[PDB]
Amino acid sequence: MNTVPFTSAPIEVTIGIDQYSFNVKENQPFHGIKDIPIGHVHVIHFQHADNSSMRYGYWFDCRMGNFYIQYDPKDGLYKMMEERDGAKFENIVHNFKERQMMVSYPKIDEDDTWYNLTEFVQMDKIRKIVRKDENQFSYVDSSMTTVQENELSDPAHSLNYTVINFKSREAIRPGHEMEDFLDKSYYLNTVMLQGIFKNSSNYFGELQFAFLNAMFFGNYGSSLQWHAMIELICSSATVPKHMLDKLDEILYYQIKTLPEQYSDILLNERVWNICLYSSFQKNSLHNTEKIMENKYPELL
Amino acid sequence: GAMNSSNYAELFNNDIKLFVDDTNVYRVTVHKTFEGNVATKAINGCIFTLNPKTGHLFLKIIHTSVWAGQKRLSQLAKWKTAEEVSALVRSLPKEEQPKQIIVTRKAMLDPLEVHMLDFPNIAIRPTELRLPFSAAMSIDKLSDVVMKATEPQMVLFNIYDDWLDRISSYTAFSRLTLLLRALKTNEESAKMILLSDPTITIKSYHLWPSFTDEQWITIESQMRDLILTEYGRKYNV
Ligand SMILES: NCc1cccnc1N1CCCC1
Repeated sequence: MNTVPFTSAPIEVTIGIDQYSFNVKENQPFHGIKDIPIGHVHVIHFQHADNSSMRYGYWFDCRMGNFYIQYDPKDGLYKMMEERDGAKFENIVHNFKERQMMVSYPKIDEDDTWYNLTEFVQMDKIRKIVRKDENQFSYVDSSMTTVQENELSDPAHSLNYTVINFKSREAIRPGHEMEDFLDKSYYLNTVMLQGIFKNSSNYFGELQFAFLNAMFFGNYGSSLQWHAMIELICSSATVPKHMLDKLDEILYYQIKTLPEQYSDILLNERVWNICLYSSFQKNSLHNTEKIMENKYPELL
Repeated sequence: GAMNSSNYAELFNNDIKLFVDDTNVYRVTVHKTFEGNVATKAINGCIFTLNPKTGHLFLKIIHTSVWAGQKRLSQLAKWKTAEEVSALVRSLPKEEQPKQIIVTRKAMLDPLEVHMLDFPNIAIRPTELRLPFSAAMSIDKLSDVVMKATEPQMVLFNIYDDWLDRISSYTAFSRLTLLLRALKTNEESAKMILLSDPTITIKSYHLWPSFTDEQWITIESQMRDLILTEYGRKYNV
């Protein structure tokens, strides 16, 4: 287990860690999050009491260093930082644990939700999508735009997701116009999987990361990217059997974890109806179809 | 964006544009099989591609052999249309290529967009107008050349004959759409009006009769009456 201590909590804020969240009052004695499961990426995130505008947060892996949070009264936010002095850190932590001023990452032993949502998400790939190489952790917020959104403005602050565009030359082979548009297998398997992502694991990792940024920060570009990566698989007649089965598991746990009262904004009707009912893979997503039907039959 | 009554005069400015209609591309006669089932038999079709300013008509003839052994023809027809319009543009010199292509049916937008990816600066546009270009196969010379074709073939016409010598493009397009709308609502009557007077002929190099300006006003009025008339026999008014 690992720990992310906090210097203090000077402004009232709702703090999340992964799918958990708790309210901290102005100057309430609060010093950290402990018992963080090692072996997964994690996201700590923040919504201030006074300006629910800007949800923001930090993607990190406790294996890559010791990280802590400290509020900055100039820039007005909770910032993640790395402590290099290993003994300083263990000392800080142990003292805060001794004072029982940390919230315990509250994992039910039965529960695999977080693993299932982050199964293919690696810090190395996140850091390529979120470019800021001086830090081992990655900042994301509600307002950041994607490389593709920029094309149609600050690039250092962009989400460099893989560009997907169904009416593009990358997607359409000269002379296979109709074939490639109605069956996206060429674009999925040769262009993206073999060419760009190299394997399905890296593809799924980006898909999962896009969903999580949509869910936790209401990032619109991330939601667009999640949906595009789904639609490209569902619109391909030829998908490896192992990808199809795993995709069903992936989407199942994403729809399962989604807030019931956000399905209006975070879910794209057209993509889901096509993906579950009209596309090549209409019948290959039993678990996802099942939970979508019992939980969001209003969208369909 | 889309083309409608409100931006109608943009058609006659000096930006080259083409209308593309695909409603005569895939044509069938339906009939009964010996087993009492139903089958289609294709006949030759055409893409109706028209410069509304100059009257130049690129009539690409679609020979029934295109369809042999293919599935989902109604869908294929949209993609064949798009393939042939794109080939036509690539065949034109650069200074003759259109800046916009206006499809008469919205189902042609994505097929044409995808074939024209090499031409990002050519605007593909739909229209809110219900243009009567389906009636092009009521013009005898165009129908004749389509049905007689034994191979794929492109034939070039001026759908305005010599009208632009005496009237503007706006007026010529309005006449064209009046005639076509009349042939579409009652082909029999429309064609009676055009051929009523044995003394007015169709030139060998033209599609429509050689009407004086006075006779064109008489003709146009007779076509308007018909289009209303048939609006009453349909709706009882
Ligand atoms: N360890 C729980 C906890 C976390 C953070 C701050 N106060 C805490 N509690 C408040 C009173 C009991 C302890």
